[PDB]
Amino acid sequence: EVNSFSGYLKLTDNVYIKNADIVEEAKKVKPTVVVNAANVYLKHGGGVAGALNKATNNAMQVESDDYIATNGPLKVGGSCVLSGHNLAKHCLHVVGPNVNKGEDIQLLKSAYENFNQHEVLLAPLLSAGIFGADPIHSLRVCVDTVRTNVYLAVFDKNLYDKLVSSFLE
Ligand SMILES: CC(C)[C@H](Nc1ncnc2[nH]c(-c3cnc(N4CC(O)C4)nc3)cc12)c1ccc2c(c1)S(=O)(=O)CCC2
Repeated sequence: EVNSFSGYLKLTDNVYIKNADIVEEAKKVKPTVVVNAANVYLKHGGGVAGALNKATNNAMQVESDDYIATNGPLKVGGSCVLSGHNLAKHCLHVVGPNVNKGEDIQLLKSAYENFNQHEVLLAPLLSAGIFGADPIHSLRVCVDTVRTNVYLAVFDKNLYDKLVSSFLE
């Protein structure tokens, strides 16, 4: 079955959310697109990006280095489409702003706008965790910006509950 997402809560007509590890979701669902929470040089050193790269047994990092050699780094708010490897048909590498490193939070809208080139995506909550954005604000920008069908995997039950309660106010 194609894009067999299970156990998500529908927030709006095109945004769904689950308390889940994006890596485990990608292995089970094998979505058409999985979103990576990338940086501009596609160095998948830890967090979500490191976990997705490790699940490809480093094939994602080798492919990423070859893309950067030929094309140069991405811009903050930008993206590129590369292979999904064993996780998906394609991986959409999206660079959200890292507010802990001084990048502008307004670029989070540009980051989510990349999702609209793909009909169905499995994605993390951009710029959350160690990128420093307020995760409730990231969900609001997602809901207001994405018009295609997005399935958000948030690997923390405490944050999942706060996000759903924030949305349903
Ligand atoms: C908010 C937080 C709960 C969320 N975390 C996540 N959300 C969804 N799926 C996830 N899988 C993992 C994971 C991590 N490590 C291992 N590992 C196997 C072993 O080698 C370590 N496996 C899976 C974490 C994760 C989140 C969302 C966005 C961002 C971050 C974190 S970040 O990575 O801090 C910076 C980039 C933006």
